[PDB]
Amino acid sequence: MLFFSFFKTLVDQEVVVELKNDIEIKGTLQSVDQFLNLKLDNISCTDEKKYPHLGSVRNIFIRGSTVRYVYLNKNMVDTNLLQDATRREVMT
Amino acid sequence: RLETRLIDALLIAFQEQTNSDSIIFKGFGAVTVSLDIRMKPFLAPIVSTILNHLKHKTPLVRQHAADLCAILIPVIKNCHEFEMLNKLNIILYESLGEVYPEVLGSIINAMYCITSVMDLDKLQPPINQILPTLTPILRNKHRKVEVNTIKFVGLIGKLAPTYAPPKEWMRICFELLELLKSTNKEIRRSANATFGFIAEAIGPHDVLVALLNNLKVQERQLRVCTAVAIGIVAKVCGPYNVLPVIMNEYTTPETNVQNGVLKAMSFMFEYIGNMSKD
Amino acid sequence: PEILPLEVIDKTINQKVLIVLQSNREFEGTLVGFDDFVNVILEDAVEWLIDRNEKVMQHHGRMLLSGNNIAILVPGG
Amino acid sequence: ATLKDYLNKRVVIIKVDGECLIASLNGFDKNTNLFITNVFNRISKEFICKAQLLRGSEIALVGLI
Amino acid sequence: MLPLYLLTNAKGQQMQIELKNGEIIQGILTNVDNWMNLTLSNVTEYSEESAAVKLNEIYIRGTFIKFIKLQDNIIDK
Amino acid sequence: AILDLAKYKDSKIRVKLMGGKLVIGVLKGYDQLMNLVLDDTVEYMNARKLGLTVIRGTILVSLSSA
Amino acid sequence: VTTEFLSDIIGKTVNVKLASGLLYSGRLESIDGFMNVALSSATEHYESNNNKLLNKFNSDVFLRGTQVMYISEQ
Amino acid sequence: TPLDLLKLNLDERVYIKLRGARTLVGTLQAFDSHCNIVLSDAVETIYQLNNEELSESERRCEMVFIRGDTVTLISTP
Repeated sequence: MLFFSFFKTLVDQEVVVELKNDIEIKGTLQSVDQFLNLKLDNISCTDEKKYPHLGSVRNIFIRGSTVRYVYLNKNMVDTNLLQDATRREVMT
Repeated sequence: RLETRLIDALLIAFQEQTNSDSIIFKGFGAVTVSLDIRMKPFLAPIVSTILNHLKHKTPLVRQHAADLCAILIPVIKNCHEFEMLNKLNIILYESLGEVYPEVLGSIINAMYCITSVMDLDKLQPPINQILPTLTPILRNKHRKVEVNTIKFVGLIGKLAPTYAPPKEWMRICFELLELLKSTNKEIRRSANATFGFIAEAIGPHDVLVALLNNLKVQERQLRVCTAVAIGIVAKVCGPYNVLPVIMNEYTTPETNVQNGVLKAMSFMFEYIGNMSKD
Repeated sequence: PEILPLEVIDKTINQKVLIVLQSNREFEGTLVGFDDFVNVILEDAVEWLIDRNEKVMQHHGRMLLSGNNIAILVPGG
Repeated sequence: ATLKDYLNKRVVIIKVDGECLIASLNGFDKNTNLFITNVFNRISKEFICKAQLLRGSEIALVGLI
Repeated sequence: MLPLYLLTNAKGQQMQIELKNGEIIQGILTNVDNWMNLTLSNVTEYSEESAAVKLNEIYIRGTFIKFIKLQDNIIDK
Repeated sequence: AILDLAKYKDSKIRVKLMGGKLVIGVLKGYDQLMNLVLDDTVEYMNARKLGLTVIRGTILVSLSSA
Repeated sequence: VTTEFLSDIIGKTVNVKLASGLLYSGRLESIDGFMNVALSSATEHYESNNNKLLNKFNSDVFLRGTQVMYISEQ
Repeated sequence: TPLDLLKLNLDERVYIKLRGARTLVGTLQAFDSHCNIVLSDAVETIYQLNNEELSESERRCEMVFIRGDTVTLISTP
């Protein structure tokens, strides 16, 4: 449940998503789910080569299982919040 | 060959016993002490049967399972099977909410043997999680539990005072101060010794006010056994800390305080032998 | 008269078992124990890689092989 | 998170193997299992199926064109 | 409608399954479960799409399916 | 279950596994989880002869006749 | 039975192989039902311990459970 | 327990090995039971084998979430 909570506070914030198959997509985080699926609005190309076969498409759904990385800015995340929350979480 | 055959003969003769008697334990314990370093290979399967008998229904067999741990510990440290030491210790910890007082006493006894020998840092539960589980056991009445616990609590006062926070040691100083109503002696004697261990830990003045409030009480054992503890708190933490608090308490107009403050001063002058001059 | 797989594995306890992963690698040893998820305990395992096959290692003592990767169990090696 | 806004619309699908599809999305189940109509190969522009069911284990991305 | 409901009512129709290994299975659907495991009769399996073994009945685990091509008849059926 | 394994007891079955293994054996036993007990088991990788094998149902991909 | 093992070897020296072939040799402080492993004084080797030492971690090593092929004593 | 001894080094420097010869070094911000991670001030090293030769690439990020399913190892660098 923790990372869902994390991703919710990132709504309306630009993020870069790297999928396992070497695809990179920049976009505004419009929506998040429990498995960390993402809906990105106003799609754009970060890398020339890695970026897939789109164009007119400006709104995408990304399957959470397929992501390797979600690149953020240090100002998009309160570290101490994250830390204390991880400390709270139970893993059994 | 006989060293192997002897131990197989004992384990057997240990594990079919019916009546409770000391002879098997002293015997199986006078063998181990003699050959101790040679015992190493035989020490794996023996400890397996202790862990097997601590699961057994008849409560006698759980006594003898734990009674034979208290014997093997000084053998084991020589052996170095510390992981087992931490394996026995946890298994003795999870059993420490047993019903039968005869059995619960002897588990604490084995806990006390593991604790003294082992590195303080190492113990598994560890210590800071153990001690708050004992404080409700001091109120267990009976005796085998009271005695074997008071020796375990006082052990931690010596070896690791810094773990439980001082408000926890004060929860014990009240539970002991109620506990020396007991009819037994060795109880009353060990209860007084562990005020020294607590007074060294936390501080004398927090503890004395607990004791001097108890001299008002009528019943004689309580006033004498507080008067001893004030003597013990004096020796351990120094008489200069105790003495003006006792000389003030002497002013109270009740008579029982005024003897209990004179009796406390008797004890504290024989415990600090030579000092006394100051 | 139904034959249950887990009963078959139960019978091969204390015997030699071959355990074949979904990859080439295999473990041959004495079947000590197993659970409902088909995790397996082996005693003195020979770990193999299969095609010339190179024997990866000779275990001593007890191995817990994750049933997550196990495709086949062969009783008595 | 939901593919609700895409129903009955044309969509681009990028598979995990980097393959590309174009189709009308008619149904979706929980795993991103798709029910698709008039499917084509994006690169190939080659007609694949009038009706097809596509497993979510295959999907990496679905885009609303 | 949901993929699964769609399958459950395509019972008795012809369909073509592509597996994760590339094998193609053409057959008539006889049963579906909640995990999309199939059973088909009148089966023809191919090693790859290029194409041929005829089988009476086949079971396919759902986790192994890339896609299932349905008959164009599907929507009305 | 959707496949009735009872009708296959004492017949020769073909079982494709995850990671590209093939196994043809005689079906002796089964469970609700699709664990099988094969006899005269031949694992095709071209040919390998195991005997009485237990196949894990979790990795099973396909199952036909032989 | 597998659980009895997990508590039987805690504090012992183990080899933990992953899917990839990589093998970790250390002292096993901890274990979890998901097969997650904690080791201390761990080294990484490829396939066999006799092969070239690839890394020696002075610090504690957490190996992910989904990835472990075996945990075995020496 | 191994998942608790990971909280031990929250706000401490960590090394993470991932599937595909990837390495990440960062300060540990957040984690779950899935191994999912958040690292701040991180650098990712990628070992690629192209033209029969080995090169290592780099990638810096001030804050990164890492899907836990590719995670193989977690220690200190």
